[PDB]
Amino acid sequence: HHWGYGKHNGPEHWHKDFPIAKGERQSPVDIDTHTARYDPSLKPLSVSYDQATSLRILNNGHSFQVTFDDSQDKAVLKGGPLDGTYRLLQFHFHWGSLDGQGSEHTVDKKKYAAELHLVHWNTKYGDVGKAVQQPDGLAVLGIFLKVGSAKPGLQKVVDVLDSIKTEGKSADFTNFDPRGLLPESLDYWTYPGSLTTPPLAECVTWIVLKEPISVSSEQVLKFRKLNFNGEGEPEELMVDNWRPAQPLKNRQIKASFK
Ligand SMILES: C[C@]12CC[C@@H]3c4ccc(OS(N)(=O)=O)cc4CC[C@H]3[C@@H]1CCC2=O
Ligand SMILES: [Zn+2]
Repeated sequence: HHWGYGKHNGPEHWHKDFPIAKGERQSPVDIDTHTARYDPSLKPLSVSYDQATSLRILNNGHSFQVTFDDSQDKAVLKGGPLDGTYRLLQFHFHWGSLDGQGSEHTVDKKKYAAELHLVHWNTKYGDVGKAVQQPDGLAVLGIFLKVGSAKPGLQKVVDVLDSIKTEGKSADFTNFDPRGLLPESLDYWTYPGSLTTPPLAECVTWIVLKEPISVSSEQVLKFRKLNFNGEGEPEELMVDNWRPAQPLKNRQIKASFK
């Protein structure tokens, strides 16, 4: 019906409404670290978030997202494999019912407990709707989460999740600094791919950081208290909101690092 992550509407069903689900550059993928080629021509990523303006936090029935003002070049991604400048629109996460699954990308088949996606769009296309119709329209920065020590910079997010438990709910979420979610290293893998939820548009340059961040069990347990459902519907925990790895097909994953 309306798509989701369950047995009857999950990733294996998505191709019926979105036939590009079986396309040539679908995401996520398994990153086979020994086959990825070091590309010495790849530039360091430029992550310029000093002037980021967060606006809202929202439960959309498939994840939660923190939205940013993308009406000016305040929080931008450039360099790396990218041509031009990409504005930060939002970040969100994918996570599991248990710590051994939850990431969308895998690394030598290893699944992480969660994956953070910072979604940016190419300013040459003017708006994100236009950008999703272009093969170089979006750049998504992907960061793996493992469970161990807490991530202090994530705690402001975790603490408001009680206020957006169900689909439709949102809250003010100003002055959040996404730099507190980044690992030390910007070493990355990159490949051409797609959105990982409907409409699965093949518009994304994926930039996946090698270094995970650590979050605590308590932090990830708060993700797992969210609900896919609307407030007055049967409670169905928002867990396992990840798409599995898709066929690599005629693509090469490049590494920024040796
Ligand atoms: C809202 C949206 C549909 C959903 C699109 C989407 C879907 C999944 C998504 O997640 S992921 N995992 O691919 O980063 C990011 C976005 C950003 C652009 C979003 C689109 C911009 C215009 C539009 O109609
Ligand atoms: Zn995502």
